[PDB]
Order: sequence, then C-alpha cells, then structure tokens
Amino acid sequence: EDPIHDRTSDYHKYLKVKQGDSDLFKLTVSDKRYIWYNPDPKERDSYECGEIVSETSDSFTFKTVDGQDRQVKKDDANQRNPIKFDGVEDMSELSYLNEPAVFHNLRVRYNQDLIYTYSGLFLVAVNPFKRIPIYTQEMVDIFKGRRRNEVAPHIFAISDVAYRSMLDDRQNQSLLITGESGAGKTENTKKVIQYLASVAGRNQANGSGVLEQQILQANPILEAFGNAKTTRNNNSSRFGKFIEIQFNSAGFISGASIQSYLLEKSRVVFQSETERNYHIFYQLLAGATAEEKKALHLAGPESFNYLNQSGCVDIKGVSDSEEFKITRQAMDIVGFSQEEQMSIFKIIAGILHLGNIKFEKGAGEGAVLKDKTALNAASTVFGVNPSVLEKALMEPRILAGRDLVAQHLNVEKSSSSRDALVKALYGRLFLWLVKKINNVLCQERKAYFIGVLDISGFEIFKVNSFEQLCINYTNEKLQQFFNHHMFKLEQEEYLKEKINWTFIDFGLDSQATIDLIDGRQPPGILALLDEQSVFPNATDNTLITKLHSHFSKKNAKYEEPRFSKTEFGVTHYAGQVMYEIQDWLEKNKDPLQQDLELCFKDSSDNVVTKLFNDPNIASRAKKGANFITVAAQYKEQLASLMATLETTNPHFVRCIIPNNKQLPAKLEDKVVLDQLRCNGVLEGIRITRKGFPNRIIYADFVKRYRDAEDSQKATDADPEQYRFGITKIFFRAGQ
Ligand SMILES: Oc1ccc(/C=C/c2cc(O)cc(O)c2)cc1
Ligand SMILES: [Mg+2]
Repeated sequence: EDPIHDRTSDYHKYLKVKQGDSDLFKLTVSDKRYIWYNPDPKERDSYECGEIVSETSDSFTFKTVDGQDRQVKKDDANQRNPIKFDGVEDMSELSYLNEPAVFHNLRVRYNQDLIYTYSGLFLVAVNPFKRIPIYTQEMVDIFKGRRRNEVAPHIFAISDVAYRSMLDDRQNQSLLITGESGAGKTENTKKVIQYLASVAGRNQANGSGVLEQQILQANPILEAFGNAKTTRNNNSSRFGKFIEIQFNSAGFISGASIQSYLLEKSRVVFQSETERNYHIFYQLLAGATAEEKKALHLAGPESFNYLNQSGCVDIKGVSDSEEFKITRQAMDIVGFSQEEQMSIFKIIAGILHLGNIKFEKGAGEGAVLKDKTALNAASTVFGVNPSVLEKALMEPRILAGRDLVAQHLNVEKSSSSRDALVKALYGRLFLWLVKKINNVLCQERKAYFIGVLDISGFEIFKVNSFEQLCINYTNEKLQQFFNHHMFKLEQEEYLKEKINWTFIDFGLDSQATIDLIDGRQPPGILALLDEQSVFPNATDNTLITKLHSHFSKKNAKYEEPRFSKTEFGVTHYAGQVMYEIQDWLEKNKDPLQQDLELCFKDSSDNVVTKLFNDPNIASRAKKGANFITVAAQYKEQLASLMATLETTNPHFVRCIIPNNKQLPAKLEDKVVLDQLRCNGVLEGIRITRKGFPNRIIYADFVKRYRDAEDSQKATDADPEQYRFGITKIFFRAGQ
C-alpha cells in the first residue's frame, strides 16, 4: 500500500538505493579495511581504493591498484567507510568524514540517479543533466507532511519542512539555493514553487487553482526575457530573483511577489562567441505568424546584428517556435491583454531594428545615417518620430553650464548611445513585466511567507566584466551567509549558553573578499569605482590605476597582474577571477541621452510611453548632485535582501554541477570536489556531528510532548548526548 514501504513503487525505483545482491552482501560483511589514496601525488582529487594490509601505532600500509605497497601516517589517512554506508541518505552518519569519502557517497547515489543527498542539516543536489521522473504529482503527494527522516532526500522534502516550520513556529522561512552557473538552482527553485503551490494550494475548484496557476506561469515569462545561452548553461538566468510565496494565517497560499535583480542588459547588444541573446528574441522570429512578421518587419535572426554575431542562433533540443507558444500561454494565464502582448513584441522587434542602424562618418568627424531603413522600421513599431529619433541619436542636446549645446557624435559615440537606448528599453520592459506580474499575484496582505532565492550563479568567462563582478560578489555574500549561520551564529549560541564548548575555527570566511569589494572605510573596489564615476576626468585607465594603488600588494585577495595593465584579480571563495576594466565607468554611470528619453515619451504606444513616463520605472534616484550609480543601487538592494533573509529561518540547498560539459552520467571528481570544498560542505557536516543542533529554554521545556522551570531532573534516561546552558538545554544529534 504505502509507496515508501512498497519496493515496487516509482518512489522506491527512483528515490531509494537499489537492493544489493548476495555478492555485494559478501563484500559488505568482509573484515578487510580500505583507504582512499592518490595514485598520483599531483592529482590530489583523483582517488583509488587500497586495502590496508598492516599497521603500526601511527601508520597504515596498503596495497595500491597496481600492486605496490604504500605507507601513510594515520593522521593523514583518508579511510574508506564500511561499504554498508555507500549510498547513505544523510552523510552525517558516515563513520569517516573526509573528502574522498564524501565524494564517493555522492558518486554511488549519482550512479543510480539519486541526485539528492543530505549533508547534515542541508541538502545537496548534483545536476543530472537528464530527465528523472521524480517530480510528478504522485511524488508530491508522498512527501506531504512527512518528517525529513521518514522519507528519502528530495527538494520536496526540504520544501515541506520549511512549510511545517512556518506553521509550527509562526516564523517566516527562506530557501537559499546556492551553486555556480549551471549547477541546478533554477530547476530546483521551480520545484520548490511547484511543491508549495500544490501542498498549500486551494483544494477546491478551477478558480481555487487560478492564483497557484498564475504563480507557476510567471516563470516561463521571466525566463523567456531573462534567460539566455552562455558557454556554461543553455538556460542561464541573467537576472537574480527572490520569490516570496505568501500564506494566510490558515497556512494557505494567499499570493506571491517577485523581486528581480541585476539584469544583464549588455547581453541585448553583445554576446560572446557561441552564446545567444535572450531566448525571447529567437522565440519571436521563429514562432511569429506571417502576419505579425509583416507588421513587425521581422526576418531571420541572421538578418540582425544583435543576433548574428555569436555564430549561434539555436539551442540543441530546444524549439524556439514551440517555446514562443509556451511564453504566450503564460502571458494569457497571468493576465497580459492581447494589446499589451503586441506592444511587448513591438518593443522586442523595435530593439532588433535599432541594432541594424549603421552609423557612418560624414564630411567631418560627426556621424550620419545614409540608409534609414532600420531607423524607420524601428520608429514605426515603437511609434515615434524617426526624424526626432535620428537627431536624438547623433545630435543629442546637453547643457554646458546653463547653455543648450547640440552635440554631433561620431560613429563610435552614436553607436554607443543607440546601444544605451536599447539596453534602457529592454531593462525597463523587464521591470515592467515583473511589475505587472506582481500586481496580479499580490491580492492580499500575507500572514507569512517562504522566500526562495535564485540568483545568477558564480561564473568565470575568458572576459569578465562589471556584470561578473556583481554576480560573483553576490555569490560570495550568499556563501558568507551560509558560513554565518552554520558556524558563527551556531557557536556564539554555545558561548552564550556556556555549555562547555571550545570554539572551533572552521577556516571558512569570505569577509576579506567581501570587504575588498564593498567596503567603505577604507574604500573597496565599488567605492573607488563610484568615486571615479563622478570625477569629470576619469578614464578606464585612471580607474584601474586607482584600484592598483589602493590594493596592489596591500590586500591579500587582490592581485595586480604582471601580464596585463587593464585587469585585476579578486580571490573569491570559488576561485580567483580576473576582471577586465574596459567600460566600467560607463556601465556604472549607465548614461542615456535625455533627448532619447524625450523622443520616446511621445511614443504612441501605451507600453512604450509607460516605460519612459512611469517614475518607478523611468526615474532614477538623483541622490546627491549625481544620479545613483549601478554599484550603489545594487549594493543597496543586496543589503536590503540580506536584512530580509535575516528575519527568516534559512534552509540551504547546495547545487553541485558534475562537470563543465553539461553532460549526464559524467561525474568529474576534480570539478565536484572543488565545489564541495569552497561550499564548506564537509565543515557543515562536522559542525553538525560535533555540535548540539537542537535546544530549548528550560522554563519552556516542560514536555511539549510538573511546572517549576528547571528542566529539573526531567532526566528521561545520556550525560554525553546533551548539555545545560545558562537558559536552555542542548542535544547532541538525535532526539
Ligand atoms: O547534452 C548537451 C547539451 C548542450 C551542451 C552544450 C554545448 C555547448 C555549446 C556551445 O556553443 C558552447 C558551450 O560552452 C557548450 C552539451 C551537452
Ligand atoms: Mg539559473
């Protein structure tokens, strides 16, 4: 009957370790012992299993695979766990906690498509890069109300636990999913949403499934405009997002809210070789009707500068035409009128035409526009005067004191201004899409919420710019948040309760890297960038000179390379990254000629006019004598997010990428181990084994299962499996 106890169910077939045979049983009852060793001293992440054949008071002697005998100190020995542990669902149960042992367990499970594994109090998820039938409604129904220890590891399980904690403690919760680019953060986020929507959805009729349905449909919309193919992930999220799933006092979903972060606007006008622009561009050109393509003056992606420079217009296994159908159905369900949808595609189309405008040098240094085909097509779909747009692009007016001076930009500046317009149009459209979605989703004051964080993951490319710094900085802060909660706060609690705990230094601390980036006193990188950003004579060169001056040979996480004069390295928790300074000032200032804004404010299109008239979308905090910079704006939004997260009970999911080829069944030890190390996975397990997880105040420990407030002799007979703090009683591991 009960699926979890029926070895024939899909639950058992796809979520539990397969039954071993009599031969494995023989090996499982063996008295022989083993160690994980490095056949090649250089490759410390490549292990083999060797049998221990002898030992001394302080060393082991084992046989290698080839046959030679090696000796090693017992203090430096990585013993292999009894194979009965191979596949264990919670690695905190492992007898030997060492790198090769932890990797091996994950490998055994991975080899039989068990991608989820507990690592103490948090979940580990290794990307399978293939479909596994463990997310059906049947699967959802099984974890409902189950205790973590009662069911197999699963993203649904941690989701249910956060949900039960929210109701039992009446405290907001948060699901923080970490991982480098392509690790699986977005897929797992969708699953947390799917699970919450179902488990706490309105179990009534179609209507009672409208909200929940609009919640799930918000994703396809955002991904179509916010995701793109990069060299690390075919569906890379180019924006971060904190999703608030709201519940009423009864525990029913009452709504949801989405906060988007740092959209990579630059991708609209530039893409590295083999990458793509945002999905939506390809979806429109491939899935639009002949009518629409005529009205929008559309054509093949190869006919557009913004889509024909990477050498890639399609993704293997993806039908852009079919995806366009999915995107449109999601807009319908969410609530985008047909008039609004057309305006949206007009903007997308307009952007493409703007990209085809070719500026040329005129008689003098000023640029001219010989062929006006693209300019006119763009103006047509946007609903603006082409004559005004042309002038705003090549001859924008600015102030020179108080005097009004018409400029005449050369080819390079005209092209940049046109790109600025494009990026502003895309960025504002995205914010608008998010805004519209939220108004529909937010229809009542929440009583509680479970926040799901899904940011752009840690990434390194051949060329890393300001966008990568912001992305990696964010990932660095998320890691410190894990370190803060798993180690710092945990031990501080022991210290305050005085339960005879000697402080342990786990060696995980990204504060130095974080300060190097966002520090104010002394000023970090972002601070010096802002300073240069308002200095009238600053250049990309003065900026990097400034950076080297403040940090070269002075900050341990910074490096001035000897092989370049335009790059600087930052040692992140996930590895050192070299950043190219080109365009940082312009990207931080994020300029846009006012004449361009004036031109579009007069747009005949309802959507376009709102992108330039709505102050919440078109206005910019002019805090000071200058507009707030991207750096100051983002640093601010991030500090706000972190403050919010601190008011919740956090649940961590560490996504792990198996390799860098987006291939299934190919778990690479070096790639996986690097992530396990920088994520602090083993340290997190150790703190859980050597620590005291649960703890309750004495006075309020009167059998939640007399009343004097002393936990007095409430000894329910182990003196080692607990302690007594100044105001609480702690517990070793199992209750
Ligand atoms: O099954 C698979 C599906 C997709 C891929 C991605 C390949 C790929 C293609 C590129 O142009 C650049 C890149 O960095 C990676 C690999 C395996
Ligand atoms: Mg993602």
